[PDB]
Amino acid sequence: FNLDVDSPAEYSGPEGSYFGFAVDFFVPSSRMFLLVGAPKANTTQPGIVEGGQVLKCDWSSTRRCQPIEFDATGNRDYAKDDPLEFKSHQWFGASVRSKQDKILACAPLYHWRTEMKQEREPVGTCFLQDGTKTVEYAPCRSQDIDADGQGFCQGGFSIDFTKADRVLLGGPGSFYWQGQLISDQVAEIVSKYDPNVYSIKYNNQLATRTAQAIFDDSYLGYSVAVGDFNGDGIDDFVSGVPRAARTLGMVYIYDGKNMSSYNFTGEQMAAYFGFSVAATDINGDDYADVFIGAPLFMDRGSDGKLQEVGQVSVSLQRASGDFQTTKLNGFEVFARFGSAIAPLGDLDQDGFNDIAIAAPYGGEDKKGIVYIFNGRSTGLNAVPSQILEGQWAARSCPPSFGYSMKGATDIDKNGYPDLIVGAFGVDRAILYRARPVITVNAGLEVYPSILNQDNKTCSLPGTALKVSCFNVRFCLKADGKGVLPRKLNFQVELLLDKLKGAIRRALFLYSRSPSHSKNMTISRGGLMQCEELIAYLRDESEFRDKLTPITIFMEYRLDYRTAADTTGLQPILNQFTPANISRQAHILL
Amino acid sequence: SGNTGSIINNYYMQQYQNSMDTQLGNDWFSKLASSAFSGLFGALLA
Amino acid sequence: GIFPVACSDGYGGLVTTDPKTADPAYGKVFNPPRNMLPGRFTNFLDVAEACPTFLRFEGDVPYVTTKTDSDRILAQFDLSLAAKHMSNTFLAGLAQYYTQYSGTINLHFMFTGPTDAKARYMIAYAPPGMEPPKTPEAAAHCIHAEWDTGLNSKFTFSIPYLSAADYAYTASDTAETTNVQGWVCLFQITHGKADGDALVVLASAGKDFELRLPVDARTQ
Amino acid sequence: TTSAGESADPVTATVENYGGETQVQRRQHTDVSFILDRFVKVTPKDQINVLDLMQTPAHTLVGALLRTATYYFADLEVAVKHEGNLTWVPNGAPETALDNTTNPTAYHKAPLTRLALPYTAPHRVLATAYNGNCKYGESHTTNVRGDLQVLAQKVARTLPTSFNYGAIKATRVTELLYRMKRAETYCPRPLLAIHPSEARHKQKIVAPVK
Amino acid sequence: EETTLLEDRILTTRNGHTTSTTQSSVGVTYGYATTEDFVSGPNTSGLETRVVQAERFFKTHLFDWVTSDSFGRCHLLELPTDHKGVYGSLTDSYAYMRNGWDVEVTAVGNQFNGGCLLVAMVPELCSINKRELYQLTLFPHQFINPRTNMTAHITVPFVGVNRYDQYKVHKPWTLVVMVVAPLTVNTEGAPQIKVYANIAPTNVHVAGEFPSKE
Ligand SMILES: *[C@@H]1O[C@H](CO)[C@@H](O[C@@H]2O[C@H](CO)[C@@H](O[C@H]3O[C@H](CO)[C@@H](O)[C@H](O[C@@H]4O[C@H](CO)[C@@H](O)[C@H](O)[C@@H]4O)[C@@H]3O)[C@H](O)[C@H]2NC(C)=O)[C@H](O)[C@H]1NC(C)=O
Ligand SMILES: [Ca+2]
Ligand SMILES: [Ca+2]
Ligand SMILES: [Ca+2]
Ligand SMILES: [Ca+2]
Repeated sequence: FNLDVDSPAEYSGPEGSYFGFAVDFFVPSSRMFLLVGAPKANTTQPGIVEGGQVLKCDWSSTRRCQPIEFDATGNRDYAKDDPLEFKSHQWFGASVRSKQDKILACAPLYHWRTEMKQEREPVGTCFLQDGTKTVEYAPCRSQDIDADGQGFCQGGFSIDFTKADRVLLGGPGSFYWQGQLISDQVAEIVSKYDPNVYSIKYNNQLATRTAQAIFDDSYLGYSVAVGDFNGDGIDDFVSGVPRAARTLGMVYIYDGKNMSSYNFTGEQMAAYFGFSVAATDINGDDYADVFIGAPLFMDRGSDGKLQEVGQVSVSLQRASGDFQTTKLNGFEVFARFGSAIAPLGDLDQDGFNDIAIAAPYGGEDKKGIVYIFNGRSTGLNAVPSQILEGQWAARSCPPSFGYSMKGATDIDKNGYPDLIVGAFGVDRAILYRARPVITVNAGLEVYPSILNQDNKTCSLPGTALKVSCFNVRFCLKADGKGVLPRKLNFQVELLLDKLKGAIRRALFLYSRSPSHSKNMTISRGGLMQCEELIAYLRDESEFRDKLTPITIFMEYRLDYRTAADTTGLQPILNQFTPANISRQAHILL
Repeated sequence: SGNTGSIINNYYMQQYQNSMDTQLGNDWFSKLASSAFSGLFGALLA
Repeated sequence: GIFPVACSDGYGGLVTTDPKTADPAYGKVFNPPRNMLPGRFTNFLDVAEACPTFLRFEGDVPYVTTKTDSDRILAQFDLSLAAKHMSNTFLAGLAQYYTQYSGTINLHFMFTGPTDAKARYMIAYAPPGMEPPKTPEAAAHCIHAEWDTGLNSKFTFSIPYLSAADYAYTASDTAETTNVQGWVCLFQITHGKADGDALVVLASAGKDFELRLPVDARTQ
Repeated sequence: TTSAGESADPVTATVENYGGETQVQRRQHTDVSFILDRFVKVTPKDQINVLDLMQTPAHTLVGALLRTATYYFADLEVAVKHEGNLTWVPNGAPETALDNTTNPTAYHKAPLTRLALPYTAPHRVLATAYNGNCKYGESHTTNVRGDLQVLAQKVARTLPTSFNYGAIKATRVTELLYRMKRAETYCPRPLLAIHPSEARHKQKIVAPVK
Repeated sequence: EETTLLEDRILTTRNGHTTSTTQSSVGVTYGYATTEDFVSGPNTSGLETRVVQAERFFKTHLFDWVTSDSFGRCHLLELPTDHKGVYGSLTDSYAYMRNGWDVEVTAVGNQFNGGCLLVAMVPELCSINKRELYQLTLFPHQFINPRTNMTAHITVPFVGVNRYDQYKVHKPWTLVVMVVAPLTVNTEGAPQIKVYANIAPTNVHVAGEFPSKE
């Protein structure tokens, strides 16, 4: 709910280049950047149309997106007049993943001629860059070729880094589309690199071997995620297998130490269970929780009609080894809710991690929608605290706002993690910043709250007659984490007999008015400020209504314009926190 | 020679019923199963 | 006049297995000479005796490995041509076209491990009527043979044809006499440093093995 | 009985090795000539039917036992239910011939017509498998699975087109049956059974009273 | 054989001017026939001739038998192979040939290996199946069991539908070497083991000499 929507950072590219098909953050060692994948972008590579490139987008100052050269060369040759590879339309940048100084991008549709017969097989390839270093990583480009081997693997279709600096790579086409999970440590990927060897063997490689023919066409490695699930510290391998179990879809979890086999399964046919997966601890118990997406899931309404809405299965990891699976349905028909699932870290800094789920083909004019879900003790709060809308219309391929997204990165050092949303259909990429969260301890006391109409204590200047008075007292105290002003000015509003066109039976003494406002300026983390004043009851023969309680209402508004900082990022007040409170007072008889 | 549970012989000459064989100039797997070493090979005691 | 004949009813219909020959249509053809070609076999059971073929065990392998534990049961399966272990033998692929058999089945046990690996095995025949044995000490009261590995690496045991009737079925229907002819239980008495070896096992037909009454069920 | 394991010499044992006695046996039902001398049903084409024996279903009695031999000889007997006259033409004859009546033609006589046909191949013996130029012999390098595999069923196999007994043609051939006479066989080949899913292939045998 | 693990079953084979001695022998296996059938037939008009220089051993490599190879691993060698000797200059000189084969397969690893190979001569091998390997002993075969032998010697005649063959379009025989029990290298076994063939044609007859661009 704290994401900035007023002026979010927009980035663009060449039209038709699919700018925004993949996005990530790049934090090296002390400037901050943005990585956008444009798998259809033309390059200056010799005789390669739409080779695809990855762009490093400068967040600092201007909105410049400088392309990154992983490979500037053309198609290498196997022999004389015999090309070895086909980088044309290789979709490089279809998947981009970064960890510190290491940037990994891949080309799922990179084709490669065998070292034997003249073939054209999509083994896929990747380019790993470590600052000044840059190697090639094509684990599926091996001696095992042609369909039943790794020939149609399309390695790099999905990628992820582990905490022990180990690469997780998925290829949905290995062994007649059984799919394959391939994991290599970043050490050997560069250490065993050889520009003259096309099929590099890595000594410490973990991989899923070929299985029975009944496992064919399952698409393992379609999507990947990392997290620990056996409690040994090492990130394990979570992958979606959307065609497994006769198109019911499955999700496999392997051990991140030896590729040893939990297994999730879908409830509906062809709902694409496993199209996307995500692993993040959502309930603060430091146990990685599994999120699985199924954008094609159909739900029934009160009319009992099937409607494709999409579904995400939230599986909470218990210490028992079991899971506490919760299903979260989509909101718009044919919007494909759950196409992308992005862990956000603690977006609001409340103590629990948060997550974002997108319906890329939702919203007005099929612009796209991203839903923000906050985590808590019980699990994931199923109601979205914020709804991010696309702002761009279609051209041929729909805007696809939310098709890919990345979060959990404090890119502006405000103490709050931000979010990138890619809309490749319109070649755009959008960065939403997180506004600082201000918790506020507002107070209101009415004493005495049982008013004696014949008390008549407080005198009233101007007249010799005294009135039945009492004290109203309101207090403010606010504090927040991250970067935010130490001074906070509020606008407090007070109304007596809020319940009442009708006559108000109480008003403030030193104003003779039921309404009173107070420009209050408190300090962040500082003590509680509290100003009180005297209110009095009207004369007994001024109204008949003596049974209805007099409600005292207090309301406050923060000055957002003056609370802004540098770029103009205005803080926000905590959700589920009442912006106003009310106490009452009775009269006796 | 083949399938007979009866013996009604032939109206016709062999020259018309079948095709006649020609000589130029039970064989193998009957001699191979008959040369099978059946006897015990050790020094039988008791 | 001419010869009177009574054309009988119920006679003369085509029977797909009648001992009658068709009428010629085309005469005086001489074949190319084929005398003394190599490999002539006249009887399907002559090839099933001169040529043993492998059995099939857990994991689809023709061998059974030497287990080292309190268990000593290598294989234990129904004496039935329709068994799973017998399913890839030529003797069971040829017996699927007959309804009854009789006689002896030979099992050939060839030991494969190295020269310093030594073992002792035991094959027994449990007749039907009570459960098959689970230890070699209980199976020593059956008809058994016991051998150990040495210079000669193959041992052959003949499963005896015990039955109430002279013939037994080659198929299996329910728990019934003719389709359960007992069991055949392979044990491992001892072994010395024979860990993970293999004892490949074959099977063939005995001297008096017989197989009669052709039939065509399905599935070559 | 112990013996050299790899001698490949046939080693039979008996029940005399532990006190039995080998009984006499009758083996007339596994004789090659006896067992292959049955009619077997073949799926016929509409009009023209080249008379190849490898057109028999392989799961049948005569089909499975014929394919258990590399080379074979036999005269052929044919039973045909047809409409109109049925013409036969020997091995190596043109197709246009199937139209001419001088070739052996059997006029329609209900219900069917069975003919004795000789062996007319140029070869001393026919074959069920013929290595023209196929398998390299090294695990078939793992290649084909998926859609093409049904087409890939027949690719590794084949036959010369002189391995036949001629052709038959009628206006409409309804049913066709082959019967092998004087069957000789050479060089036996593998023969497989049904692989069970249970520990034993159970089935439904005919059930009288008791 | 011998009273100890040491082994003395000597067998020598001379084809032409080339010999081959083995001390771990099991005997020669004859397949489908011991002699030849009639060479002179009605299909060569008496123009067949015997070439005696072509009957001698030639060597070839089959495969490495490693411990990772499990049951069913095949190696198929179609005979006649690509031959650079005088037997090779017969398929370029003459149109029809016929011959038997004298096949001797060798797998040397010491007697502290386990495992078992099955070498077999298969006629007309157009296609092999995983289940058909269980019945591979229907053909002329011998096992190679490292505890007992290293050699398998298989002699075999000419088979075909025709009396003479056109080897440029037909390979009648096929040498298949199958793993029936995987290799083991226990403590003292040889780590891998290479499999070699030592083949020699027998009774080679040729007929019909083709023209020459020489
Ligand atoms: C008649 O009218 C007069 C004038 O309006 C009323 O005066 C009030 O008296 C209250 C009790 O003394 C007083 O409460 C506050 O001040 C007290 C000391 O004078 C102090 O003890 C209180 O703290 C405690 O008070 C809270 C109040 O909610 C209680 O909940 C706790 O239990 C403690 O007692 C308060 O700080 C009040 O400020 C004062 N107001 C005024 C305007 O004079 C008087 O109560 C009326 N009496 C009748 C007839 O009801
Ligand atoms: Ca782990
Ligand atoms: Ca958790
Ligand atoms: Ca949170
Ligand atoms: Ca921020």
